[PDB]
This record gives sequence, structure tokens and C-alpha cells, in this order.
Amino acid sequence: GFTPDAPVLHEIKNHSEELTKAEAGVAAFAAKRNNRWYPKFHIASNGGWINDPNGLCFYKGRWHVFYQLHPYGTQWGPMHWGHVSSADMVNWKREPIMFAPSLEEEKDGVFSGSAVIGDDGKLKFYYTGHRWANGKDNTGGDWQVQMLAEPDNDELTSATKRGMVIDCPTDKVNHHYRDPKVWKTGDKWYMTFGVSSAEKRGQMWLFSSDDMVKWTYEQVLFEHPDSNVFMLECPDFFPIKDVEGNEKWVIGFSAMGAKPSGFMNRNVNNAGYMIGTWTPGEQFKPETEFRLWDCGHNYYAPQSFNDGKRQIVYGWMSPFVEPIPMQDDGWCGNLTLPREITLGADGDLHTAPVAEMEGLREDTVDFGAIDLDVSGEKTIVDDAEAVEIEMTIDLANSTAERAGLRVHATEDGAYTSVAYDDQIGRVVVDRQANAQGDRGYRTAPLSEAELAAGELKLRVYVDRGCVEVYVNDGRQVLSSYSYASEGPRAIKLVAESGTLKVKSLVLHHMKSIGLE
Ligand SMILES: OC[C@H]1O[C@](O)(CO)[C@@H](O)[C@@H]1O
Repeated sequence: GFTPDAPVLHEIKNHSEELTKAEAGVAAFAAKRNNRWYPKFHIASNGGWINDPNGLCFYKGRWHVFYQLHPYGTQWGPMHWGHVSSADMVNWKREPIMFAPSLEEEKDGVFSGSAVIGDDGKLKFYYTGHRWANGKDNTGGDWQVQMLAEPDNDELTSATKRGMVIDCPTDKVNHHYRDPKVWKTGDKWYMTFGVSSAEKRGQMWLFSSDDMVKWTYEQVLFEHPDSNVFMLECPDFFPIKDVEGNEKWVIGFSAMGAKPSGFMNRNVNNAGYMIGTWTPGEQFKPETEFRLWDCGHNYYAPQSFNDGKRQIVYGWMSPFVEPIPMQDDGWCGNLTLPREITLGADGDLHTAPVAEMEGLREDTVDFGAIDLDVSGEKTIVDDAEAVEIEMTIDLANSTAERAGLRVHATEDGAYTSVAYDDQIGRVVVDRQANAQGDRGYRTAPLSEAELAAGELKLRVYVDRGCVEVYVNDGRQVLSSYSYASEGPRAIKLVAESGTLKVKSLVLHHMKSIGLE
């Protein structure tokens, strides 16, 4: 039906020529870039817009990160895959752009996808080919199919497109049909991607293969129970051992259309996961409610991959809300740090940074224990461009109603706050005092156990244009853009409306990952 016996190749452009055009676009932007917010230790394009992480793998001794790339502007546009790699996850290098639209079935965009090591030890790429359904523009909705490509070399500098391996039964779906992941379970290969059903419900479809090339429709692996959710972008699906040592499955997706409620689903679209069980032949059986990967302002389209031992996840720091002032600066968007996924005794995922992120530290400045015996502030450093702050708050002996750090604390009185808030029992990233961007605040919940524990650990990464806040060794994370003003950028320890006892505060200067 819609699963060809062999890959369908409809070459319409010279791939090498379209790649060369794309290199010029990103290089032109890079040369005129304003570095005020450009990351020192996060992955961005050298120029232009990025979104979703793609093709994540550890392959032939190297860490690979690809990403949705618009080479020709700082807003979303004709989609390419950019590429960076590393031997150690600390020191990165720019690779040639990997994919530009060159086949009929992808002529309006090379959309998101994944990479997986086959039975022969060779990598395969699976990605979506995008067409405008009306053949013109977005007014008529999307026309999307799944594509295969194979690397030309172990370095993944280039790939040969094989063409379309799964077509779209256009009249059985609501346009959205994208973002494949391929994995092996037992003696079968499986593929999942996101679909808007004919009834406009968000679904993940499942296909199987003996050879990773010819696919068979199996069933709908999962449908989102919220009728407001019409699409599941960037689906994820992987096994992980629970505390009992039983095998669970994590389903993840970037959900479109859920309405906000209290603190929950506040971003325009929201990415999250459920933990449950899966037997091949059956649908996913959730055992949890939907939970956000990241509770911050700017996080979407996460993808995970396995390095042989660890399941590792990157998110795109998504700016969905105007104004987006970095779009004036010749780049837009970066990825988060890579996070190791663990499943704790608390029955939830933890996403601490991978151990390699300690290699970002140039130094360790130990400020020791700090007591604010009255409401007030203490400057930790007058200027911080790119730092990691580790701090332990003594909840039991602090009366402050709100306590933590002000980062990007500039001479104009602007700052971003990272605080424990005793009135809501949450960690809060508050951008109210940002001089630019859409401001607002984001909260991460603390369990009854965490609130009763009498200490709270924060690990805060401050880059030129963003913050990443790891709570209690990655039980929760908040990633937000932070639009620092001109001049020195202080870090202050602040106690509002009472006392603060900090058991430990330690600063590390962050090195460049070599991509700027
Ligand atoms: O750039 C297009 C890509 O971005 C997403 O919409 C999610 O951000 C994916 O579903 C799509 O493949």
C-alpha cells in the first residue's frame, strides 16, 4: 500500500550544490553575528536558526549531534540538517552541513529524524521529507513521508539518500506525519513517528522490518487522551530498568495543543514522557501521568539515544514567544546540555548532566557556607559570562520566603532569578526583571519528600544567553533564555523576607566548546 518493497528515489536537485548554498548562508550570518547572547558552551548554528536535535548517536568513536537548520534566516524556514561532533563531549567541531532538500518528497524541507546502528554495525538515518500539500506554501497544510539515508564514511561527513521508505495515506490522516525513530526489540526492527489522525488526534504509529529497509504497518502504539492534542512531534520510545530491576518503557513526545492549567503546559507546545510497559503486539501501557522533561521557558523537541550503556537526551531551547531579541543577532536557538536519563526509587526519571559536562569546568571557586542572618543580598562575583554554580540551601534553618541566585545581574538593575519559593514549594526561574524578551516565570515541583528533606541542591549553568537549572541532581530541570543587558553580569545570593543558610556555594568558569 504505502510501504514500498524498495526505497523510492526522486532526485530533483544536485545535493552537493544545495549543501554549498547552505554553507554560504550560515557562514554569512556567522561573520555578522552579535555575540552578546551567543553560547560559549551550548550547541548552536554558527549562523541562522536551529530547532530540533536530530540523528543523535555515538558512532565509530565520536559523539554526533545534528539539528534542524534554516541557513538563510534567524526564523524558521527551508529545513536542512546541520552537524557538530566530538570525541569527548566537551571539545566540539563544526562539520559540513549534512542534508539540504534535493528529492521530490523533501523539496520544502528535510525534517527531523534519528540515527541507529544496524545489525551490520553501520549507521542508518531516518528522517521526514516535507512538501507543502497545496504545492505552494503552508496555507494547505503539510505533506510528509519517511526517508532513509546511509553514511558515506565513519566520520558521518556526508550520507547518500536512498529515498522514501514509508509513504503517506493522505486521506487517512490530518497532514502531520513526521519525526521517525527506529530501534530493535528481539528479532524485529520497529519505527515510530507522530501522526495527526483523520479525527485530528495526536498518535504514534508503529511499523516493523526484518531488514530496516522494507516496512510493514503494525498498529497505533499510542494516542494522546487529550482531544486538544492534535499531534505528537519528535516521538521517543526506549526501555529502562526500574528500582526492582524490571524493564519499563518510556514514551516521550512534543505535544501540540494541550491547554495551560495552573503551572502546567504553560509553553505554546510542551514535551514530556510517561513511564509504563510494552509487549510487542500491544500498545504502550502508561503507568504515570504525562510529565514535562523540562519545566523551563525554552525546551522542546527532545531526542534521546543510547551510547551502549546510557540513555542520553538533548532538548532544543525553543523560543515560541515574541519578542525573540537574539533573532536580530544573526543566529537563533541552541540545544541544552546532554542529560543522562535514570529511573529512581521515586518512580520518576532524573536527568542530571552527563558526567562529561564536568570537563567544561576551568576551575573551582569555593565560597563555603554562607549565612544571610537578615533579608538582603551578597555579590558572589561582579562579572560572570559563562559559569556553573553548585549550591545547597539548608531548608530547615532558613526562614526566607524566596531564596537563591540573581544571575545576569547588570548595572541597569536587570537580572534572572533562580530561587526556592516557600509559598508554592517550588524552584522558580523568574525573568520579570529581564530588560528584553517575553519575561514571565517557570516553576519545577518538589515532592513532599524533597520539601521535608531540609536541604535543596541547585546546579545552575549560566551561558551568555540562557540558564539551565538542575534541581536535586536532575529530579527536575528548567531551561530558559535569559537576555542579559550590557556591562558586567553579577551573580548575587539573595534572601527575601527572612534568613538564608547556604551549606555550600561553588563556582566553576566554563570553557568554550569550540563552536563559536
Ligand atoms: O523543523 C521541522 C521540525 O520541527 C518540529 O515541528 C518540532 O519542532 C518537527 O515535528 C519537525 O520535523
